[PDB]
Amino acid sequence: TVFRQENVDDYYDTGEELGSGQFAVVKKCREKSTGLQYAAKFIKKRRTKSSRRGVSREDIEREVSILKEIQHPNVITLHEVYENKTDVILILELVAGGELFDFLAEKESLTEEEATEFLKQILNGVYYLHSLQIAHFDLKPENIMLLDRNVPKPRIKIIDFGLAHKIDFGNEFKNIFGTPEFVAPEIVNYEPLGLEADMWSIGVITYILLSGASPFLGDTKQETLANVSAVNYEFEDEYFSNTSALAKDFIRRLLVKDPKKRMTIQDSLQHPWIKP
Repeated sequence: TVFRQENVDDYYDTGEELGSGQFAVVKKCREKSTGLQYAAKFIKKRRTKSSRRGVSREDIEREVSILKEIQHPNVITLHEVYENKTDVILILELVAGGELFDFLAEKESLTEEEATEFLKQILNGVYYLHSLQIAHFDLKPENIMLLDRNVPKPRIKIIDFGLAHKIDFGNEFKNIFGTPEFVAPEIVNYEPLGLEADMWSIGVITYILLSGASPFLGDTKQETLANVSAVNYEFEDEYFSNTSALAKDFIRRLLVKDPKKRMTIQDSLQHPWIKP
């Protein structure tokens, strides 16, 4: 449905360009009556119902109507929608932590204890969703973001609800894409689904977040996939020596071919490794 059709300019004053994908750019921005620094996202549509550059309405209003439903901690929220001829601009809850994967970057990995702290953040963030029949599918380092790269202990967020889809029932359509290094087998092999899939991304992240070494990535695109499909991980010595067998067990049960036979949030949010 319609959102807002005017010139945000008379209401929002943009600024720095945070990030720009393939059909969008992220720019900070204040308001007129709040000074509440935000950042409108504009995603490039398609001139004609057959363009090759940008994205169609269905996906927009979709990512919108899927977002416009949320409200929870580690997951960005939605303020309003501002639409103009060229694009639909997402007035997202301003974030700036960027890639946790980066903040700690200079620091290779972390420390299991300090580690899980972050693990246990998304695990909680994804959860809310799961029980809401809305997997993400895109859960990848690159999306993970902190709310202040400065606060002593950071509170991450969740975004990029592109693949995200109501798994209520859904005419789980559109296929569309995923990244050659983290999509769950099912994706690699004729598009299944599942929030049980989100716990595959997550089983991944939790292994990288503590090792600085992708498990499947290969020299080439296709060649990698050849790695997910089969699920052929390996704890690298020089890369894991200082790792808790327990810690291991975790990720391990997360990199399993048959979905059902793979863990899930609930279970996962109680694994001995996450024993508060």
